[PDB]
Amino acid sequence: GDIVMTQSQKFMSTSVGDRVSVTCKASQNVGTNVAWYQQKSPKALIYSASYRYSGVPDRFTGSGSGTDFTLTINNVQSEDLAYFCQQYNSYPYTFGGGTKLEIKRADAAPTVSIFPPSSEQLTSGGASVVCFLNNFYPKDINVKWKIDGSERQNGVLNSWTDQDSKDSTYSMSSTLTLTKDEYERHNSYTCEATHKTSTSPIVKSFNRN
Amino acid sequence: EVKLVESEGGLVQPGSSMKFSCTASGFTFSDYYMAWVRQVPGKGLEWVANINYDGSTPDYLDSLKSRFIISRDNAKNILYLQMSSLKSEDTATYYCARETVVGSFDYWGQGTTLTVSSAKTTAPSVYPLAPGSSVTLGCLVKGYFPEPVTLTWNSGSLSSGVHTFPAVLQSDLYTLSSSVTVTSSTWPSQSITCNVAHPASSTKVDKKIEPR
Repeated sequence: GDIVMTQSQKFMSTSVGDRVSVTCKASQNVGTNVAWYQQKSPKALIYSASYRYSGVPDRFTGSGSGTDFTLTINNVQSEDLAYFCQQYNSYPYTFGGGTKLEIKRADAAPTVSIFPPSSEQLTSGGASVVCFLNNFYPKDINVKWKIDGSERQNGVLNSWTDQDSKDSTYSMSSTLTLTKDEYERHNSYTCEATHKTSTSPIVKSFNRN
Repeated sequence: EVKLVESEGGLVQPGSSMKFSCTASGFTFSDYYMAWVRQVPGKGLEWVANINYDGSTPDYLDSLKSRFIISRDNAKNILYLQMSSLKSEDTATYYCARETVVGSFDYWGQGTTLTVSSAKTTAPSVYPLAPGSSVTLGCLVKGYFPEPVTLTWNSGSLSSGVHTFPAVLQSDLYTLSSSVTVTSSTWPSQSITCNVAHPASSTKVDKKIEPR
């Protein structure tokens, strides 16, 4: 029917060069019939709970038997990968949900840029205001839109990058989508970023004039 | 090197049928179990089916045993998966995998994406995003279906300082944006163009960013 492999930690905190351990719990006894993979297509790391394939470096250490399994990675560096466990003790084969490592780095304020609607979009009857909040740390951040000083919540769509595999920062896009009608009825469009790197928000705005 | 190449995916209508193939190279195909595993983003990996050395004994995920058939031809070194009466829930990237003797997957294919949906293919609208020692430019990609689109800057020669954000689904249309940051003295001096390819609609759009 189903053996459930639970990786309870979706994210695992650590620092560059550290050793770290990822956990995987089986709902039933799977002995040592467990595999570990990494994925940005997956790449095979460990089989039979503790055995490395030919070519997998020894910075990976598999451990466990029965229901409790762990993957240990030493000398962790900046990457864009998660780690998955899998049981093959019985059909159907089942996978864990995955665990991604989060690399520590120095706090960094976002670089905030705001853009008005393009001429092309307005011709079609739409009006999107775009705000980028780029290369900040830690990942927690708040964005607030203001239209002529009044807070605006409807029509906002946000998207977040994963932690960058090279400078360990995060970036965010916020897009406020209005109709051309509503857009032409107001003057000031403001994107406000609240981040732990300052007690005063970073304010970017423009006037439709 | 061990190499697994899955065949063409794409957008198909609910209730249709289609057959995937995976061409295996670089190893003795008949010496290994083979399998299919699929993955929808954010929900993890799901095992579909596997098959023995000579094809005499398949195994299936019982919820899919009603519509899926796994097969292999060890003379052509190819693994197949036949799918019938496809549902939107079958939307995923499908991987072929070489299964070790104990039951793990030591090699995976590049994956191929299947989208089962009655929504119509729609080409993207691409809008330019125009405005210190650095300057940030961007492109807004709105109203396309299905995923994915590929964004590059200056046909890929501009890769540093780019953030292409994950797409967001809004009323069966996707939207994403991409930003690029260059030294202020190099724009508009040295031109910056975003290229947005949408293979599903056989469309590509290039927008050069210029001052307002």
